[PDB]
Amino acid sequence: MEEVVLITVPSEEVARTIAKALVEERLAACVNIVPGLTSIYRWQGEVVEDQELLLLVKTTTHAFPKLKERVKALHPYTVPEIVALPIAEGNREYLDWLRENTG
Amino acid sequence: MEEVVLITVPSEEVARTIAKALVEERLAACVNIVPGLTSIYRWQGEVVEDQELLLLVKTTTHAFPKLKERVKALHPYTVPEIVALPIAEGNREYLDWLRENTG
Amino acid sequence: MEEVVLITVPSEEVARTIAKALVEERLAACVNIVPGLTSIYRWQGEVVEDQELLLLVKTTTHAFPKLKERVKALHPYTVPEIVALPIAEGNREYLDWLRENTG
Ligand SMILES: [Cl-]
Ligand SMILES: [Cl-]
Ligand SMILES: [Cl-]
Ligand SMILES: [Cl-]
Ligand SMILES: [Cl-]
Ligand SMILES: [Cl-]
Ligand SMILES: [Cl-]
Ligand SMILES: [Cl-]
Ligand SMILES: [Cl-]
Ligand SMILES: [Cl-]
Ligand SMILES: [Cl-]
Ligand SMILES: [Cl-]
Ligand code: NA
Ligand code: NA
Ligand code: NA
Ligand code: NA
Ligand code: NA
Ligand code: NA
Repeated sequence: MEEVVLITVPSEEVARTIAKALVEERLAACVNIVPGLTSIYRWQGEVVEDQELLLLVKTTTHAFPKLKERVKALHPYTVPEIVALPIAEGNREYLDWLRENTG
Repeated sequence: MEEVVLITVPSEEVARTIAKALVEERLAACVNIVPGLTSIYRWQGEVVEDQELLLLVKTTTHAFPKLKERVKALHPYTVPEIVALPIAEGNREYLDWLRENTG
Repeated sequence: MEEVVLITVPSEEVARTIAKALVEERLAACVNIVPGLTSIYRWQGEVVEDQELLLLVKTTTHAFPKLKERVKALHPYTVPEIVALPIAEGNREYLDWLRENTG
């Protein structure tokens, strides 16, 4: 039920705006921003490159639907990367804090 | 059964101490330290920020209970982030090495 | 079915070569390169250290077998780290793009 959601963004500005918005709105309890990424992906049968930052979002499956909505709104690109990885287990007290602070 | 455990820490000092302790004690076969994170989380109905490093720990569900104990002991904060993500599949020889070196 | 595959490499050179090769060959739709990692692992009952970069690969279980083959070929080390984490859910349009561009 708890999840670590990955989202990449084009700038520190967007990274912080999204991280703050998600935590403020209780759609996530914690968000880690990892700067300096190089992203290589396919677009129109063409391999392109971009500079990005990674957001690691600690949330839940119940908040995810709302999280996607808020992210698509704040994110500048039409089809933003938003993928959730399941949390199999962890520090019990940490996960409780995670649920306790997510809506 | 094999897992990638995420742990964030406040300094390079703690990052290295925990990484070394886990590998030395065979509670993990490998630990990756990613520096330069910005963390934004909720605390007392207040969105706060911190500078951290991320540890990506390659371990197993059997070692996890012991890993949590050692991490809570070494980690300076009371409720440290310790979340395990399940490994669905991977390089067979790598995963064997992972189990072979984890207790 | 969709997965986020983690791979660590010894240099930016290898990181880019593998990222490009996987996307070009439609074995992945996107690859993120995170530089500056410190890796601590066990080798011959000895805890060693290395400088690496992390590749976060967006792919599928159907492409994984082929991905492993290509990675082992391009990667300079015999037993490279290749671990897949399952994607529980995500931006539907993003995941479709992911499958649509992976073979
Ligand atoms: Cl950056
Ligand atoms: Cl496309
Ligand atoms: Cl660049
Ligand atoms: Cl994106
Ligand atoms: Cl740092
Ligand atoms: Cl709190
Ligand atoms: Cl700062
Ligand atoms: Cl913490
Ligand atoms: Cl580097
Ligand atoms: Cl070994
Ligand atoms: Cl170094
Ligand atoms: Cl390796
Ligand atoms: Na991206
Ligand atoms: Na850009
Ligand atoms: Na943290
Ligand atoms: Na701090
Ligand atoms: Na490695
Ligand atoms: Na090296």
